[PDB]
Amino acid sequence: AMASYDNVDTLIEKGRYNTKYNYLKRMEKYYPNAMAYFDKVTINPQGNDFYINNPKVELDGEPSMNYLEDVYVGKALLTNDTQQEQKLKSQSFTCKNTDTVTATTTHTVGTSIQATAKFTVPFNETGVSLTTSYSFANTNTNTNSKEITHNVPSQDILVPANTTVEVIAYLKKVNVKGNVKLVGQVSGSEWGEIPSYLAFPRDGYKFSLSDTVNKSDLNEDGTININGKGNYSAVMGDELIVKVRNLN
Amino acid sequence: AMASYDNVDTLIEKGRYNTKYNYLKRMEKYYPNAMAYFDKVTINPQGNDFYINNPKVELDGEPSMNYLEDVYVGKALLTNDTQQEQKLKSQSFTCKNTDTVTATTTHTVGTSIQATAKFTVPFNETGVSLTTSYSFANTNTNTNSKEITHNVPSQDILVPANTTVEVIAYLKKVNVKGNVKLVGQVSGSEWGEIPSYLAFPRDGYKFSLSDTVNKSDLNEDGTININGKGNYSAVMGDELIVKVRNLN
Amino acid sequence: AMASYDNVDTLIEKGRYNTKYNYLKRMEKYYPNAMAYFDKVTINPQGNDFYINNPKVELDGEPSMNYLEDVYVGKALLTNDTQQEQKLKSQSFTCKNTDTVTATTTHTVGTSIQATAKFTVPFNETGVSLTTSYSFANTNTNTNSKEITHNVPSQDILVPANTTVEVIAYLKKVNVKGNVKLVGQVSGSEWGEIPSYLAFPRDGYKFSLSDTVNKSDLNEDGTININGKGNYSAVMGDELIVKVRNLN
Amino acid sequence: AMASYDNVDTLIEKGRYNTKYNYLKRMEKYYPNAMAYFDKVTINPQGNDFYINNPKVELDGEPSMNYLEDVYVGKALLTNDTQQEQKLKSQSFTCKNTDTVTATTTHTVGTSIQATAKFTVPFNETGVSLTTSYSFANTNTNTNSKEITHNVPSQDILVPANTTVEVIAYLKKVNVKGNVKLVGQVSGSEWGEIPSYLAFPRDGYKFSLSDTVNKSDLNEDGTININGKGNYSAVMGDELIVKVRNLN
Amino acid sequence: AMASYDNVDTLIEKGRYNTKYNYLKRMEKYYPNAMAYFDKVTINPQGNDFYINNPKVELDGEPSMNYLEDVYVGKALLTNDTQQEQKLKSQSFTCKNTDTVTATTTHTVGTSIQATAKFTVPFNETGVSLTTSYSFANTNTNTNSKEITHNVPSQDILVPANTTVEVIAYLKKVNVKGNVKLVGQVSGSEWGEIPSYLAFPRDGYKFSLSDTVNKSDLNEDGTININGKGNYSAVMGDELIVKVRNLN
Amino acid sequence: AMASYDNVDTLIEKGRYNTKYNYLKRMEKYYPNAMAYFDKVTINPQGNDFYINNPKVELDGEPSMNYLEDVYVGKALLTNDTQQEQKLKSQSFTCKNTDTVTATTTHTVGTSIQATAKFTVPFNETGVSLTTSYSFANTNTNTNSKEITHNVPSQDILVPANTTVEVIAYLKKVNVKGNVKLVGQVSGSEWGEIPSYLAFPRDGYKFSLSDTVNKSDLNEDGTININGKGNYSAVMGDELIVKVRNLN
Amino acid sequence: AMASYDNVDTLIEKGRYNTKYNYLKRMEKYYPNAMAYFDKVTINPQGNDFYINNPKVELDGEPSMNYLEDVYVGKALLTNDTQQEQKLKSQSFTCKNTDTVTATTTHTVGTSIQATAKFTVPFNETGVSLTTSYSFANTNTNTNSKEITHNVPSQDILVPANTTVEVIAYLKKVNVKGNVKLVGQVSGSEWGEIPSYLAFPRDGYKFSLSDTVNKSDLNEDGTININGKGNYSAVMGDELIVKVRNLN
Repeated sequence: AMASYDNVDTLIEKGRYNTKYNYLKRMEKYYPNAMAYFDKVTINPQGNDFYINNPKVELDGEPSMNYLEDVYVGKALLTNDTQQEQKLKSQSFTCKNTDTVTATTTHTVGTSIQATAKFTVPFNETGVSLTTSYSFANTNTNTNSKEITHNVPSQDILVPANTTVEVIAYLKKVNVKGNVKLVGQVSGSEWGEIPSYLAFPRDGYKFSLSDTVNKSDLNEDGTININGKGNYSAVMGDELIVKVRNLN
Repeated sequence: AMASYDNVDTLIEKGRYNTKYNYLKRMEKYYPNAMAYFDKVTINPQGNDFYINNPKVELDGEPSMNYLEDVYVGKALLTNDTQQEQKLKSQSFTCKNTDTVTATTTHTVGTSIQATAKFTVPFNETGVSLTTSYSFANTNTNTNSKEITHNVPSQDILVPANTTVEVIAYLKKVNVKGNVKLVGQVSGSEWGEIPSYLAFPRDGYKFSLSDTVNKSDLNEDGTININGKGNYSAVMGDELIVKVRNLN
Repeated sequence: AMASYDNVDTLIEKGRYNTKYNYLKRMEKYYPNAMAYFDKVTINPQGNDFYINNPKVELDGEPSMNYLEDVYVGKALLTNDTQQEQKLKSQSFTCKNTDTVTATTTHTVGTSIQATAKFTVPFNETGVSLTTSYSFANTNTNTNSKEITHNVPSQDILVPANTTVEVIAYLKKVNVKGNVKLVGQVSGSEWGEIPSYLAFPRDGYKFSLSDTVNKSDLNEDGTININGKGNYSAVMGDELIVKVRNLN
Repeated sequence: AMASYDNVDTLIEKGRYNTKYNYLKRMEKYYPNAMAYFDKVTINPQGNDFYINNPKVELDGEPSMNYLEDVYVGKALLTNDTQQEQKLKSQSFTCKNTDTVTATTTHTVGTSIQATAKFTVPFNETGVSLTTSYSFANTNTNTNSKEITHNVPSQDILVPANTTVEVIAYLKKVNVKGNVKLVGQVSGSEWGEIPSYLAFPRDGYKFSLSDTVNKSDLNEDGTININGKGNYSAVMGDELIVKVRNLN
Repeated sequence: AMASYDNVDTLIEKGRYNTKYNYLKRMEKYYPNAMAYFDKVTINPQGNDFYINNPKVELDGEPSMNYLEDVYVGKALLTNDTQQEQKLKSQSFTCKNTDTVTATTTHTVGTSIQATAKFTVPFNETGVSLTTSYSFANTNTNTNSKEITHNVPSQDILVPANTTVEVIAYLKKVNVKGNVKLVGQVSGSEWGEIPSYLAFPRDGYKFSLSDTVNKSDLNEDGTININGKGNYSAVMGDELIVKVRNLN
Repeated sequence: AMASYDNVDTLIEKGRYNTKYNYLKRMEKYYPNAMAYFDKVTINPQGNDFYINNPKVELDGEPSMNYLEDVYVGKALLTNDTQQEQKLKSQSFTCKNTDTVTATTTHTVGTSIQATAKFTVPFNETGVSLTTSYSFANTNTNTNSKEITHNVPSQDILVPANTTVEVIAYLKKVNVKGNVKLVGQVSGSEWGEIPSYLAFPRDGYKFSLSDTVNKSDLNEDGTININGKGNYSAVMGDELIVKVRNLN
Repeated sequence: AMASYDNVDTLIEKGRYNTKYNYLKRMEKYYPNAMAYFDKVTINPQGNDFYINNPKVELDGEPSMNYLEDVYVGKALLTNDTQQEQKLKSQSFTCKNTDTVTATTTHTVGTSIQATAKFTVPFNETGVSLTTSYSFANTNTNTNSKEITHNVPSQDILVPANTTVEVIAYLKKVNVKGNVKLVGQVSGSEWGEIPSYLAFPRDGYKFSLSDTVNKSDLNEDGTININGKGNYSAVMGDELIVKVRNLN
C-alpha cells in the first residue's frame, strides 16, 4: 500500500533463506543428524520469473571499471587541401569472437552378402567371390555458436579548408560493476531445486515474492512496491577513448 | 451489428471449451465410464487462421519487464579539440546466437569382385588376389538455423568545441509481458486435434469464431466485432539505457 | 475495345473450367464411364506467363491481419545531459531463419592388389602379404538455402537538452490477406497438365487469355482490358509498433 | 554514313539466317538429300561480342509485369508523443536464396604390409599378425554459389508531434518484359556452332555485323548505325508498394 | 627530355618484338633451321613492374558497351498521404556469385595388432581374436574463393504531400571497352619467358622500358615521358537505368 | 584519505614482490637450500579483478608508433561535370583475418554378425556369408574463431561544379605504445599461482590492493586513491593517412 | 641533441651491415677460410620493434602507380521526371578474394573383439562370428583465412528536375610505390638471426638503434631524432575514376 522495498534482491535472498529454513525443517522425520547444518546446501535457482510492473530503471553513479586488455589503437591523419570545408572519415575496425559447440550422432545399419566360390580346376584354389553391400547412416547434428563483435566506428570530422585533424581511437575491453536504481511493482515466483547433500534428499522448492514480505505490504494486485537500486556487477564491456585534434 | 467483444481469447477459449464439451459428449456411445472427466484432456491447437479485418492495434500500458541478465556496458569518452563543433561516434556491439539443427541420411550400395588365385609353385601358397570395388552414396541433408542479433548502436554526439561527452550504453536481456489494445473484425476457424487420452480416442476438431458467439452478434460478412485489449506475455526482449553526459 | 474485366482470376478460373470441360469431353472415345465426373480432377497449373501491359497496381483497404506470434519487445531509455539537443539511437535486432536442403551423390571405383606369400620355413605359417589400393571418388553436391530476416531498426530520437525519451518497439509475425486494385492489359497463355485420375489419362492442356473471353472484348493487340481488384491472401509479414515518448 | 537500323536483333537474326543458308548450301557435296531442310537445325550462339560505341540507352514504355507470387507485407505503426517532430523508422526485411553446386574428386593410393605368424605351440593356432597401412588422398573441389537478395528497406517517416503514421510495404516477385530504346554504333562478330543434325555435320560458323548489312551502310570505322528499341523480355524482378499514411 | 610517347603499349610491344628478335638471333649456334620462323613463338609476360611516376589518368570517350544479359528490373510505387513531404525508399537487390577452389591432401599412417587364438576345445574351432588399431591422418587444405556482388541500391525519393512516385531500376551485365588517357613517367622492366617451341629451347627474357626507346628520350631519372591514351578492353561491368517519375 | 598513488602497477608489482617474499619465506621448513633464490620464480597472474571506482581515464601524449607493414594505398579521381556542386565518394576496402581453432572427439561403437555357411555340394567350397553391421558415432566439436577487420572507409567529397578532387588513403598496420592518465579508487584482489620450481612446490597466492599499501592510505570503503598515468604498450593498431586535394 | 637523421632505413641497414661485419669477424677462431666472404650471407630480420615517439608522418609526392588489371566499369543513367530536384543513386559493386589455409590432425585408437565359432553339425562349416568394435578419433584443426574486399560505392547525385546524369565508375587494381616523410624519435632493437652458410654457423644477432649511431647523436632518453622521408614501395592498391556528367 504505502510501504516499499529497496531491492528485488533483499526479497529473493530472503525467500531463499526461507526455503533453506523450511527444507532443513523438513529433515526432522528421518535424518535430523544434520539439522543445524545450515551451510554448504547450495540452494540454486532454476526458474526466476518475477515481473517489474511499470518499471522506471535509470542508472546512477559512474560504472566501476575493471580493465582487462587493450584491443586497438588507431590513428588517422585527415588532410584537406580543397579550398572548402570537407568532412573526412577515419578508419573502422571490428573484432569478432565466435565459439561454436556441436554434437552429432550417427546410426549406421549395414548389410553385406558374399558369394565366394572356388573352382580349383585351372590351378590351385583360384576362387572368385562377389560381395554386395548396403548401408544406411542417419545423423542428427545440432550446433550452437555465440558471436560477439566490438566495432570501433569511423568518425567523420569537419576538417577546415587547408588543415588536418588527427583522430585517435583507443578501444579497451573491460567488465564493469556499477549501480542502477529502479522503481516498480514486483510479483512472481521462483522455482528452483535444493541439491541433495550427500546425506540429504533433493527437493524442488518454489516460493513467490508475496509470501516473502509482510502481508499488507503488497498492493491490491499482489505486487509489492520496490524503490531502491540494483547492482549489475561483472558485465563484459568496452571503453572507447576518441581524441580528435586539429593540428596546423 | 452493435455488440462487440473484448478479446479474441474470450472467443478462442470459449470455442475450445465448446469443443471439449462436444467431444466428451461424443463418448456416450461406447466409453461413458470417463464422462464427467472434464480435465487432463489437453485440447491443443494446430491451425489457427482468424483474420482481424481493419485492425487498429496500439499498445497501452508500460511493458512489465522480467530481467534475465546483463549483456554489455560500454563507456566512451569523446574529446573534441578542433575549435569547431564536431560530431563524434561511440563504439558499437553486436551479440549473435545461432542454433543449427541438421538431419542427413546416406544410402550406400557397394559391390566388390575378388579374383584370388594361389600358385603354390614358387614356394608355399604365394597367391595373388585382385579385387575391384564400386559404391554409390546418396545423402540428403536439410538443416535449419535460427540466428538472433542484439545490436547496440553507435551514438553520434554533438560534442562542442573544446570539451568531452561521456556515453554509457547498458544493454540487458529481458522478456516482457505487457498489454495491447486492438479493434477490428475477427473471422475464421481453428482446426486442431483432441489427443487420445489413454482410454479415449483422437479426434480432429475444427470450430469457427462465428458459432462460438451469439448469432446476430456478427456483422453481415460473418465477422464479429472486437474492441478490447490482448496480452502478449513472455516475449523475448532487450532494454538499452543510454546516458550521454557532457563533462568539463 | 471498350469492355473490361474485374480480375485476372475471373479469366484464369474460367479458362481452367473450360479446360476441365474439354478434357472431360475428350473421354467420349473409350472411357465415358466417368463422364459427368466433373470433380476431383485437380487441374493444376504449371506455366503461367500472363503479362499485364501498362499496369497501375495500388493497394486499397487495410490489410487483414492474422497474428502468429510475438518476436521481440525492446525498450530503450535515452537520457541527454549535454546542454544541447542531441539525437540518440535505440538498439537494433535481427532474426534470421535459414533452411538448407542438400543432395550429394558419390561414385567410388576402388582397386586392390594383394600379394600374400607364406614361408612356413622359420616357424608355422609366417606369411607376409603386401597389398596396394587405389580408389576414385567423384561427388556432386548441389544445396539450396533460403534465408529470411526480420530486422527491427534503431530509431534516432531528437531528445531535448536535459530529458529522456522512451522508445518501445514491438515486432510481431503475421500473415496478411488484403486486397489490391490494378488496371492494365493482360495477355498470354497458361500451360499446365491434367493429372491422370486413377481411371483417366494425363494430358498437358494449354489455354490463353484470349480464347477465354468474348472476341472483340480484346484490344487490337490481343490484350484484354482489366480494371478491378486482386486478392493477395496468406502472405507472410510483420507488424512493428513503435511508441517514442518523452518522459520528464 | 546516313542510313541506320532499328535493332541489333534485326542484324543478329539476319546474320544467323545467312549462316543457316550458307551451311545448308555447303551440303551440296555429299549429303544433298536433306537440302531444302531449312528447319530443326538450331543454330545456337556461343561467342557474341558486338560493341555499341557511344551508346545512349534509355527505357521507354512502362514495363509489362508478370506477377509470380507475394513475398512480404509489413505494416508498421509509428507513434510520436514527444512534443516535437521526430523521424521514426519501420522494420526491414531481406529474403536470400542461395544455390550452390559442387564437384570434388578424390584420388587415394593406399599401401599395407601384414606380417602374420602362427605359433601353434601354446595352444591351437594362436597367431599374432601386425599390419601397417599408409594412404594418400588428394581431393580437388570447386564449388559455385549464386545468392540473390530482395531487401525491403526501412522507411524513415517524419511523424508530427503527437500523431502516428502507418506504413505498408508490399513486396512481390515478378518478371518483366518491357522495351528499351538505344542508339549507337554496333560492330563485331559472333562465333557459334551449327550442331550436327543426325544426318549432318557440326560446323563452327562466325559472322560479323558488317557483312550482314549493305556495304556503305557502315561508317568509316566499320560500325553500322543503330537507332531503334530493343526488348528485354523475361527479366526477374520485384515490385514494392509503399503507402505511408497519417492516421489521427 | 622533351620527347614523349603515346602509350605504354607502344613500348611494351616494341620491347617484346625486340626480345623475339634477340631470341631468334640466339639460334644461329646449333638450330638455325627455324631462323626466319618469326611466328607461333608466343612470348608471354610474367613479371610486369613498370611504374608511372606522377600519373594523371582520366577517362575520355564514352565506354563502348557489350550487353551480356539482364539481371533485374524492379518497380516501386511510393505513395504519400501524410500532409507533408516525406522521403520514401524503394527496394534493394544484390546478386552474389562465388567460385571456390579447394585442394587438400591427407597422409594416413595406420597400425594394427591382431592376437587371434583358437581353442577348438568346446566345439569346432571357436577362436577369439582381439585386434587394436591406431592411425594418424594429417590433412592440409588451402581453398580460394572469389565473390562478386552487383548491388542495386534503394533510392530515397522526395515524394510530395499527397502523390506517388514510380521508380524503375533496370540493372544489366555488360563488359566495356573504352579508352583512357594518361600522362606520366614510366620506368621499369618486364621479366617473362620464351616458351620452348617443339624444336626450340626455353629462355627467360627480361627487358626494361629504357632500352626499348631512343636514348636521350628519357629524363635524368631513367623515366620516359608518356602522354597519350591507353585502352581497357573487355572489363566486366554493369549498367543501371533509374527512372523516377511522379504520377498523379 | 588524502594520499594517492600514481599507478595501479606500482601496487600490483609491489604486491607480487610481497608474494614472492612470503612464498620464499615459507621455505624455511623443509627446503631452505634455495632460500635467497629470489629469481626465476615466475609469479604469474591468474585472477585480476581490481575495480577503479569513479574512473576518469583520458589519454595524454601522442602514441608512439611501431610500423609493421603497409596494407593498402587507394587513389580516387572524382570528376564533376554537372553544373552543380555534387558530393562524390571514393572506394572502400576491408581486410579480414580469421583464425579458427577446432577440437572434436568421436566415439564409435560398432557391432557385426556374420553367418557364413559353405555348401561344398555344387562344386568346391562355394559358401555364402551374410553379415549385418551396426555402429554409433557420437562426436563433440567446439571451435573458436577470432576475426579482425581493418576497414578503410569511403570519403564523400564536396567536389565543386566543374572540377576534380583526388583522394589518397594509405592504411598501415602498426602497434602502439603510448601513455594514459587516470584517476579513481582501486580496490580488489589478485589470485594467481606460484609455479613449482624444479625443487619447490606450487602455491596459489592471493593478495589484495589494501594490504599492499600503507593503512590509512585507503578511503573509508577500502579503496585507495590513484592519480597518475598507466602505460598501454604493444597494442595492435592502424594508421590512415587521407589527403583529399582539388586539382584543376 | 641537435643532429637528426633522414630515415629509419639508413639506421637499420647500417646496423645490419655492422652485424654482418661482427659476425664475419667472429669467424677468426676456427673457420677463417671464408673471411672476406662479405656476401650471400642473407642477414634476415625477425624481431623489429623500433618505436617512433611523437611521430608526424604525412605523405608527399603523388604515388607512383603500377597498373595490374581492370576490375569493373559501371555506367548508370539516372533520370528525374518528378518536377523536383531528387538525389538518385548508382549501383554498387564489391569484389572479395578469400584464401583459406587449414591443417588438421586426427589420432584414432580402435579396438575389436571377434568371437567366431564354427558348428560344422548342420552342414559343412556353417560358423557364426560376432565382432564388436570401439574407436576414438581426436582431431585438432586450426584454419586461417584472409579476405580482401574492393568495394566501389554507390554515388548519390543531385539530378535536377527534368534531366539525367551519367555516372561512370572505373575501378582498377594497382600497387603503388610513393614516398612518405616523417619526423620523430626512434628507439629500440632488432633481433634476427644470421642463417648458417653451408660452411658457417647460425647466430642470433640483436642490435639497437642507439649503438648504430654516433653517441651524443641521441637525446637524453636514448632516442635519436629522425627528420626525412621513408619509402613504401610495392603496396597493393586501387584506383577509382568517377565521372558524373549531366546530359540533356
